[PDB]
Amino acid sequence: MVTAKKDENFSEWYTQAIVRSEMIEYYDISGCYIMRPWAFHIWEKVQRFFDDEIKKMGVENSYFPMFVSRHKLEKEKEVAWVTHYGDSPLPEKIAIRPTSETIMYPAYAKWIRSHRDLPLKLNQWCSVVRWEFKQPTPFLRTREFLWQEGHTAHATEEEAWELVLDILELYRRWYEECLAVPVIKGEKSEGEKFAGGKKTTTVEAFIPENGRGIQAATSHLLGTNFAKMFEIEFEDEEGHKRLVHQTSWGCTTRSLGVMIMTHGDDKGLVIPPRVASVQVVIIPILFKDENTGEILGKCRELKTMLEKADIRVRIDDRSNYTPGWKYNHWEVKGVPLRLELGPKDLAKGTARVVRRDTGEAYQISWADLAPKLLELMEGIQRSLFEKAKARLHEGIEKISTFDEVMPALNRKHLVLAPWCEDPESEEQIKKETQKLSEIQAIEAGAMKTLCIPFDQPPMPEGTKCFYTGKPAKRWTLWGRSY
Amino acid sequence: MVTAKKDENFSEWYTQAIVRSEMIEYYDISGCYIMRPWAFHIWEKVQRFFDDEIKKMGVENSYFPMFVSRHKLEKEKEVAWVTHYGDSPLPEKIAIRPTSETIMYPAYAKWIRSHRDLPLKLNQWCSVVRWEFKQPTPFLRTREFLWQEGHTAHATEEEAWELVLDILELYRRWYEECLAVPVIKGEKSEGEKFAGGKKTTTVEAFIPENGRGIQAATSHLLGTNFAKMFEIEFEDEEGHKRLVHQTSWGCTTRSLGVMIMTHGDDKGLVIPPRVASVQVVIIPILFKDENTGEILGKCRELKTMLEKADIRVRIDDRSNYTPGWKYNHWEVKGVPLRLELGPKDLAKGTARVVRRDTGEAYQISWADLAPKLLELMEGIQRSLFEKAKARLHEGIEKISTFDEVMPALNRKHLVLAPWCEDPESEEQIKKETQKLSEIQAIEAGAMKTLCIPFDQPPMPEGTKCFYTGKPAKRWTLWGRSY
Ligand SMILES: Cc1cc(N2CC[C@@](CO)(C3CC3)C2=O)cc(C(=O)NCc2cc(F)cc(-c3cnn(C)c3)c2)n1
Ligand SMILES: Cc1cc(N2CC[C@@](CO)(C3CC3)C2=O)cc(C(=O)NCc2cc(F)cc(-c3cnn(C)c3)c2)n1
Ligand code: PRO
Ligand code: PRO
Ligand SMILES: O=S([O-])[O-]
Ligand SMILES: O=S([O-])[O-]
Ligand SMILES: [Cl-]
Ligand SMILES: [Cl-]
Ligand SMILES: [Cl-]
Ligand SMILES: [Cl-]
Ligand SMILES: [Cl-]
Ligand SMILES: [Cl-]
Ligand SMILES: [Cl-]
Ligand SMILES: [Cl-]
Ligand SMILES: [Cl-]
Ligand SMILES: [Cl-]
Ligand SMILES: [Cl-]
Ligand SMILES: [Cl-]
Ligand SMILES: [Cl-]
Ligand SMILES: [Cl-]
Ligand SMILES: [Cl-]
Ligand SMILES: [Cl-]
Ligand SMILES: [Cl-]
Ligand SMILES: [Cl-]
Ligand SMILES: [Cl-]
Ligand SMILES: [Cl-]
Ligand SMILES: [Cl-]
Ligand SMILES: [Cl-]
Ligand code: NA
Ligand code: NA
Repeated sequence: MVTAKKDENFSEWYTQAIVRSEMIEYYDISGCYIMRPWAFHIWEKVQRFFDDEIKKMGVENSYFPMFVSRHKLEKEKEVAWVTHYGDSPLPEKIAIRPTSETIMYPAYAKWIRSHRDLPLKLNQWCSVVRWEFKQPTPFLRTREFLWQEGHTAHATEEEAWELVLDILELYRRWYEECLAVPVIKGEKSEGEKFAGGKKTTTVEAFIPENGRGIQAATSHLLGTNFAKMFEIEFEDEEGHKRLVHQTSWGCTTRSLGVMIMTHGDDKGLVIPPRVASVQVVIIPILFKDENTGEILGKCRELKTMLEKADIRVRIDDRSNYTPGWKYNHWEVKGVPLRLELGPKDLAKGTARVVRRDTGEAYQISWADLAPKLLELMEGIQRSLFEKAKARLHEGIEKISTFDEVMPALNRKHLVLAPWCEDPESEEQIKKETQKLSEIQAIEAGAMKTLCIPFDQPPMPEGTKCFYTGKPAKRWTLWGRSY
Repeated sequence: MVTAKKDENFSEWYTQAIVRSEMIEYYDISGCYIMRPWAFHIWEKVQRFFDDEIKKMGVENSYFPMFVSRHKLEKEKEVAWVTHYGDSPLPEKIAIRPTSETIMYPAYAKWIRSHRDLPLKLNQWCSVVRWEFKQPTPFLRTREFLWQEGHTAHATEEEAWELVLDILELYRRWYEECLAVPVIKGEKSEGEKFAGGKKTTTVEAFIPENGRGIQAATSHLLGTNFAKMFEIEFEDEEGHKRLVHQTSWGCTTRSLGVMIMTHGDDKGLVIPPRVASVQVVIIPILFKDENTGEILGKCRELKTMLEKADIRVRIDDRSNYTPGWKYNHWEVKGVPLRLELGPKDLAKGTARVVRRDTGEAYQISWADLAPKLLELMEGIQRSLFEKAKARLHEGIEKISTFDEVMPALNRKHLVLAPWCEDPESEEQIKKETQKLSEIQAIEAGAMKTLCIPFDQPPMPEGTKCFYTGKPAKRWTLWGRSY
């Protein structure tokens, strides 16, 4: 049973919800967590979705080593260094991948010779290690995390860019379609883009309870920069060697954290039906003074009937726990639909169904069960999305000048402001908002750009930048961030 | 095009077959290889097979960290040690997992409380690192390898043992059913079993060209030994705490290497149809003086028709390569069936189909194509298995005394001998066969137990051990090994 309230101590609530639902286990090496099956099933589901999608684009899976030489890694210049095999020292220390550009792109340079070798599209599912000495957050910021990283190479910048955008659309569907989390597509500022890339696009999500934006996933136009560092060139049909144009793109188990925080409530997790490993839990009522065999046999029949409609069903027929215990047990784990069946329902040929998001209950004839539940699941999914979408739009203030920033941040909101996109102005804004935040804390940090949204509201003609007074260039989404 | 002959220089042949088919790429850190998509597709296929199978047994996937503390790892006492994060030294060095017993079993000890928590069945797909200073072999012996490792805990030894055996049967199907490689189920000797386990079972495969057995996969009865080291105990319904009985079991991309060596020929790879990512390659003949649009449209029709029968088809319609080039290109990559379509076939409403294993050609009406190809693929699969099975049984000599050992080993054969199973005798046999091998080499190493087969031939009553003269206990399979 969860006891911390989501709107009071968000940290403790989140810890309780992910521990008591058996999603996370702690580990003696700080910054790493055990991902138990209840969470891993959701990861498997979104991984299957995305893997199918990119296979339709011709992307193929592969596996590159987890180690990279100091030489290949410093060819492009929080990295963990292997230095010893038990007793023996290594002749040269090797790094564990924080990302695989420097591991893969030498191979790319060998494999790409002609324009007929392009496009080259590879992906891998693995973990990477980014070893920060700061305190971790389960799912959101961990020292090891599972991800996928795709890396493509094209004959033209425009083809590479169209791919960047197609992948960003897949990430939007990953979050919005599967996880029911609303996100904002945008471009990262020059100061925040991937090191060595040309243009970094992102989908951004929002955590209302602490007011923070989080980078949900990233799709980079690398252009020819990595091609120059690794000499990845192809021949046209005329014989002139030309640099390939590259992309890389990544998304991680951070997505699970974002789903939990988005949909959970004071009773615990709420899993969108499209990724719940158990969509319907069947709880028979098991009075001592009843035909228990009949009740359980009807539960098995209903399970078969629902699974023919591709509904994922579990029966909890344990005699040693009361139905109230089971109600709370599966609410904590976030199963979206609970189906109750006792002697009265049997005599009436109906079932009682309770939805996890609102607690609304329905009485459904057995004949109508599968089509009704299907409808109900799509209604839960959509409702989880729309409410989250509402909380997103309520969390964003459109402003015009800088003294509107601090009030908006004290309301745990993001700000959408006309910006000149000068990089020096961004670092000045970060340091001033941090100092203003510290001074406020004394009476009881920093705001950064999150993204330059693709969906730009109207820009009146003479509009000026909210911090420098110079001509505004575009609306930019700022806030505190993970 | 492959140029080394499989029966002459096996090493060079194997290197050519896996490089020229685009399965492997080399890497600047010795002992690690890049797994390119042509190989990774096969890994994905066998992973899907095994994952589905163990999900039917109630095993669930998870993910534990790749790091383990020195303390937890030396709790049970080729390990790579992380000692630094860039500049900063680690307070205590951490190891990269060579296996995950010491990572997972503390969590098990926390999670298991009551008999109602058992059985606990977890699996993970990841890589591990076993850092030997010896020279690697692609797929077979690498310093990093992808695998799966499953770890279960049960209330009784007999339940754990039945699980060990069920998994070993899945490994037999992994090799024999999917990869068409024949294997021998057996028990490992006391000297060769998993450190700290009670009984190690294995499936063993055989490489005729060098005479070597290889441990294809492993399923361990751990018993209560790890339960004692990690204090994993459960309460019965009476309240007495009792040690759980455990298993662990593993299988790796070594399986791909074994498939390559088993089925390949002088032209390159031969991929069993059940794991070929391309089962049928359609090669249109494209004379300049023909209706090319018609020919290609019929190839697309045939592709659609075959894929409705769940056949995996690729069309190679590249105009810049001759059909002879394409024939060799897809033979090298081991596609099992090639389908040729030109103007004459079109006018006759037939197609020409050539099978990769024997080169036999067929003329098939379009209407019969899908059922005929299905039949053909099952005939290739079975034939690849049966011939490999024949080469296995020809590679094993049943012997009765020790001076039959060296002749049998010089024929690149394994030996099946009555053994007393004394462990000291095994190490004596290893050292004597090694010395005999070295002395023979001078005129131009060691034989170990491979397994004690489940399928025991008859044991005449007074039979004596082939090395010590004492009463034989069981027939044991010995040979040189990887
Ligand atoms: C799960 C995850 C995802 C991503 N990222 C980054 C890339 C991206 C973005 O979309 C996606 C792959 C492309 C993503 O998901 C980055 C990290 C991460 O930086 N981990 C290290 C770490 C450990 C730690 F204990 C503490 C902190 C820490 C504490 N305070 N601060 C400011 C940091 C950081 N972790
Ligand atoms: C792919 C793979 C599989 C397995 N194993 C072991 C377990 C098993 C068996 O079934 C399965 C998981 C349970 C399996 O597949 C073990 C290795 C391995 O020992 N790697 C290290 C290494 C690297 C290296 F460069 C050279 C050598 C080397 C050279 N000479 N010698 C005598 C060794 C060894 N590698
Ligand atoms: O780490 C990143 O952000 C990029 C995208 C995935 C691979 N490298
Ligand atoms: O390494 C091994 O042999 C066992 C089985 C997989 C996990 N540990
Ligand atoms: O465990 S998988 O996602 O690499
Ligand atoms: O790449 S997967 O097999 O962990
Ligand atoms: Cl938090
Ligand atoms: Cl999987
Ligand atoms: Cl652009
Ligand atoms: Cl949507
Ligand atoms: Cl970034
Ligand atoms: Cl249950
Ligand atoms: Cl209760
Ligand atoms: Cl009821
Ligand atoms: Cl509720
Ligand atoms: Cl755009
Ligand atoms: Cl917006
Ligand atoms: Cl070899
Ligand atoms: Cl996959
Ligand atoms: Cl036994
Ligand atoms: Cl078989
Ligand atoms: Cl072993
Ligand atoms: Cl092709
Ligand atoms: Cl040729
Ligand atoms: Cl022909
Ligand atoms: Cl042939
Ligand atoms: Cl047995
Ligand atoms: Cl045998
Ligand atoms: Na303006
Ligand atoms: Na005997």
